[PDB]
Parts: sequence; C-alpha cells; structure tokens
Amino acid sequence: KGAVVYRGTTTYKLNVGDYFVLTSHTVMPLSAPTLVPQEHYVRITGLYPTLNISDEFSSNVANYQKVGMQKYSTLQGPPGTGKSHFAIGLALYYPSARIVYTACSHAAVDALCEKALKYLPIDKCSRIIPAVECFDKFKVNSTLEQYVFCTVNALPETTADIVVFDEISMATNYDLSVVNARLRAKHYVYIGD
Amino acid sequence: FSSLPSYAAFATAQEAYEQAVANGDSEVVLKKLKKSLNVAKSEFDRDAAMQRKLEKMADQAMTQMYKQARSEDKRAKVTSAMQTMLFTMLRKLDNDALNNIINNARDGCVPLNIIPLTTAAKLMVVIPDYNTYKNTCDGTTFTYASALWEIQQVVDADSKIVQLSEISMDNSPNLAWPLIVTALRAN
Amino acid sequence: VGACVLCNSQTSLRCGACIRRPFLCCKCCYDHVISTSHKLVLSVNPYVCNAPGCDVTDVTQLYLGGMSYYCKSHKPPISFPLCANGQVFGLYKNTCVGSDNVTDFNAIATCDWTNAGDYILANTCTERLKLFAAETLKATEETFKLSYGIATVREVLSDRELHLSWEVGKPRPPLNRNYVFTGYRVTKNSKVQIGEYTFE
Amino acid sequence: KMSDVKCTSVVLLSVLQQLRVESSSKLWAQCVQLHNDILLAKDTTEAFEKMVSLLSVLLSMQGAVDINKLCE
RNA sequence: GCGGUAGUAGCAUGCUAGGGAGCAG
RNA sequence: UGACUGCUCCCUAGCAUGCUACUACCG
Ligand SMILES: [Zn+2]
Ligand SMILES: [Zn+2]
Ligand SMILES: [Zn+2]
Repeated sequence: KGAVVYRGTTTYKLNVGDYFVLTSHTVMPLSAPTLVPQEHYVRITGLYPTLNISDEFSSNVANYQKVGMQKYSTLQGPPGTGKSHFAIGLALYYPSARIVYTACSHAAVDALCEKALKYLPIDKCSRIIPAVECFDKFKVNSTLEQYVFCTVNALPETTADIVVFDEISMATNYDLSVVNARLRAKHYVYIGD
Repeated sequence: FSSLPSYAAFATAQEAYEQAVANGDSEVVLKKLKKSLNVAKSEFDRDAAMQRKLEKMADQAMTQMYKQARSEDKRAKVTSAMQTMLFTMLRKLDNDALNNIINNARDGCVPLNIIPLTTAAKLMVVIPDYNTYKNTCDGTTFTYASALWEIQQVVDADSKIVQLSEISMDNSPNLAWPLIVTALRAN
Repeated sequence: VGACVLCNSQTSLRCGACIRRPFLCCKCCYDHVISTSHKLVLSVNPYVCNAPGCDVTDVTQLYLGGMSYYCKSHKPPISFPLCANGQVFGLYKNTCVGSDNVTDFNAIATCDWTNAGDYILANTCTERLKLFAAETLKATEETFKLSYGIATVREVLSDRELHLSWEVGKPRPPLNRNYVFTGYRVTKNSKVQIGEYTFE
Repeated sequence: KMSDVKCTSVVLLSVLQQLRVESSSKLWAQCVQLHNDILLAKDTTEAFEKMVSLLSVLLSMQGAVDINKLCE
C-alpha cells in the first residue's frame, strides 16, 4: 500500500480477467532439527587451518577464532555492526570452508550481493537459476562450487561446513528446519539478535 | 485370563469345596456349591470365548492393517520408480527434432513409428549375416530412413567391439553374427 | 548345515544375534539363548514369526506353527515351542551331543573385546572356541574401525603435509603403521586402485 | 543306449551352460545345435558322432579338470 | 428321578486363506 | 528375465456344519 503500488523492478501489462491471489505453498513435513547441540572442542577442527591469515579485519580475527571453537554460534550486534560482511570476511579469512549464504527473503539478497562481488571473486561464484530479479550472468547448474548462493524454496540437497543465515529475526522454526534440511552442515552461523 | 473377576469366584468356590470336603457337609450344600462354581465356569467360558475371539479378531485386523500399510508403501515406491523412469527417459528425447516434427504435424499428433525414425540420435542395426551387412551398413557411414548414419561402434552377440575391417567375406565365419552396429545421425 | 562350534555336532542352526553366525546344535544353542541376550537363531529359514507385521525374534516367544514359525499371539492351535526340553527345535534335534561347557561361549559372545578377561578366555578354551573368538575379534575390530564415516579431503597441499580431520566426536585413530589404509578411489562411478598408503 | 546318449547330451550341455559357454555366441549356438540334434536323432551313430563333437567343446576348455572328475 | 437349553472341548464335514508341486492348451 | 486360463494332489492355519464327551445351572 502506497490502486496498489508494486515494488517490482520489471514491467508488465495486465489484461481482462487477470486476478492476483495470496498463493501459498504446501508445508512439507519437517525432519531436520533447528540446530544440533553444541560441544566444546579442544582444537580448531572442522575448518582447514591455513598458514596465511588475513590482516584486513584485525578486530574480527578473535571472533573467527572463537567461532572455530563452537559448533553453532551467533553474535549479538546491532544492525550495521559488520552484519552484512561478517560472513564475507570470514570466507576470505579462511578460504577453505564451503560458505553457504541464505536469507529469509528473496529481495534481501541484493544487500548481500552488493559487496560480495567486490570482496569475493565473481568468476568463481555463481547462482543457480530455477526453471525475482537477480543476476543472470552467472553459470547455471554449478553443483560443485566453493561458494553457493540460493534460496530455500528451490534449494537441492548439498553439504557444506559453514552456513550463515542472515536476518534471523524473520525466520521461524519451520524456516530453520527447512534451512537445516536443504543444506546439511556441522556448523551453523546466525547473524543478528 | 489372569485379571478377570471370575478368578475370585473360582477361588471362593474352591475354598467352599475344601470346607465341605473337610467337614463333610450335606448333599444340598454340595449341590449349591457346584451350581456356583459350575456357573462361574459358565461366566468364564464366555470370557474365554468372546474375549478370546475378540483377541483373534484384533490380531487379524492388525495383520490386515500391516498388510495395507505395506501395500501403500509398495504403492509409493512403485509410483516414485515409475515417475523417475518417465522423467529420466523424457530427458533423452532431444526435444529439438521432436518439437520440429510435432509442431509440423496437422494438430501436433504424429504416429509413434516415426518418432525414432526421424528424431532418434542413435541408430542400432542388427544384421544376421555379411550379405545383409554389405547391403545395409557398408563403410563407416550409411544411409537409412531418409537420413545419413555414421557408425560409431560395432559389436557381436558376445558384446565384443568388432572393427569394420573384420567384416569380410572370408572373415565372416570368425565373428558371432548377429552383428549390432550402432550409428549416430549425420548433418 | 554343518558341525557345531561349541559341540562339534551336525546342526543347521546359526545364532542370529551373534556376529559370525556360529553353528550351534540344539542343546547348546538353547543354552546360549537362555544364558545370554542372543535370543535369535537362524536355520534354513530364520526363526521369526512369519505372520506379517510381527516383530518377535525371541525363540522363547516363538512357537512352531504351520509350515512356518509363529508366536503365542500369532500361533495356530497346533503350537510347538521351538526351545523346549533343553534344546531349540531344528534339524539334528535327535542326533545331538551338546556340551555342559556353555558358560565360556555365553561370556565371550556378549563381550566388547575391551577387557583382558576376553583375551584370557580366548587363550584358554577349546580350539573351536578359540578360532571362533579370533574370528569374532577380527569382526569387531573391522566393525569398530568401519563405524565412522568417510574422511573427506577438500584441499591439496605440499608433499608429506596433509591436514586430515576426523568425524564428529570420532576419537583419534592410531597414527602409527598399525592400520594400513587400503581404500579404493572413485573417479566418477567405480571405486578402484586408490593405491597403497601408510600414515605416519 | 540311444536314451543313454541323449541323456548324456543333456547333462553335457548342462555343464557347458554352467561353464559360461553361452558367453560365446558361436560356441553356444553350435552346442545347442548338437544337443538338439542328438535328442532328435534316431540312430546311435549320428547321435554318438554329435556327442563326440559336443564333448570336444568341454574338452577344449581349461575350466573343467578332466583328471579329477575321472575318479572311476 | 425329568427334557434339557445350553454350552464349552476329542471326532467328522464343508468353506476360506497360505505354501509346495504336477499335467493340459 | 519367468505370461493367461483350467484341472488335480500334499502340508498348515482359521472359520461354517454333523457328532461325541463329562461336571452343574432350569423346570
Ligand atoms: Zn553345540
Ligand atoms: Zn549368540
Ligand atoms: Zn507373531
């Protein structure tokens, strides 16, 4: 509501008899839990330690070290406290973990992609196009890729090591179960509060 | 069986029987005692005939329910298998020439016998003898079904790759003879 | 259908709840069933209630019925307990010898191969029992070493330097040459010739 | 005698089939022809010649130990 | 001392189910 | 990889019917 304003980037001409309905989906049974119980590790395992470390974010090295000790972790920060680029700088501090980005909204991925292309490489990153306005210059059907961008609605079965779920406030327990069932990893990272 | 009210009645009847046997009671008391135990046996006969029948009926119903659940599981498995078979055979259709011939139809309907004859990317020829081989699959490329086919592999009934140089008049009896030549569509 | 393990008697009964399914004659198989938790024994067909949707495996609860074995809740009126008269029903139920010495078998069958008592009993028993104990020890070792997942290596590093990880909660395997890894690498479909490696 | 040779042909083709002779299309076709002709034969001379021809197939392979099976 | 009615079990018949097998077109 | 139909035997299980068997209720 601004005779209704549409927040779409594309154009379309309607016709006679066309109607818009609040179309929902069929909620499949939820198998995967929200998160596995945590456990204190003795060493930094599950992620590959590289001999070269990143000095680009000196105030996040300790945070990454502490994340590497906990199974699933979440940092309590106000919006804009490195919330959009914490996982981005994590993917560059340790370029040896399968980093998977996911969000509860399809229109909120533009903020993620705004600086990801400047920080993470564009050639080695791609987005799978299902058969609403996103980049189409990427390469489709890239099952085996270090960095994967996709949405929970059309997320196939895959595995990773570090999964980051931005905007955790608007995601429900059903959304958490869907995230954990579509993508299976031993670590889960939640950004926000 | 072991928790019915008739058990206490039977115990009381046995206690009364023991008391009558020890004391030596009259015939009327013995008859009354028998009329109690014997019709408590009537009550327990029913508890061992209707309840035992209900237990058998419940077991039969549970068995039928197990069979129905297994049948539904088999239905789901067969449905998934058939759906996957259809979906994995549709993906090999090469829908380019398939749409080329379907859209060229009068109403999009074509006979089935022409779809492999027009839109199949691989041709398999089974040849019983060299006399039919030289006529049909001569050389490394041949024409059939108004199209040009180039051989990519020739095998015998033993499924052993046999080279084109081996298909000779004198070398024919040295090969298993239903020769299966597989060719690809030329363009 | 072969000679018994603990009694050297012809038998067609394999203790299903055991690891290597040893051949046991009727009397000794009954002794193993009643003196341990090995309530499952096999035959030409497994001893289990053949009525659909049943989940009883205990020979004590299993009764011979028609052309198959059933349980009290699923038995025909002509019912015949499998394990009775000190022997479980089966072939060679009459041409049987048995053995009073069944305590050692019942003790070794349920052992985790983590105590020195298992080694002492294996070294001090009958030859057939010693061979069975050795076979079950090897089976337990290969099932404990295969009780984990596939160690996945995602990066390649310089020579003689690999960061190999473990599973979630998996203890550290022996780093010496005690275990020689002999796998089979998969290119796309088939697992063949990973090579021979020796972790050090 | 004739029934004897036909039954020997049957068992010989059985052992040939058990030896993966059907993996060779020509050899299996020849064995099948010999076996069917022995069973359709009317005289114990043609049948015995075809029996020798069929047994040559078994003797031609190294999959069967001929000394061990001749226990007499 | 009575007809039992009933009942519930050895015995028989049949109907169904399940398994194994044989012949025929 | 193992078709459709028909007839016949054998074993087991449960259920309908003819008995047989005894205890006592009821007049
Ligand atoms: Zn024994
Ligand atoms: Zn056992
Ligand atoms: Zn049962």
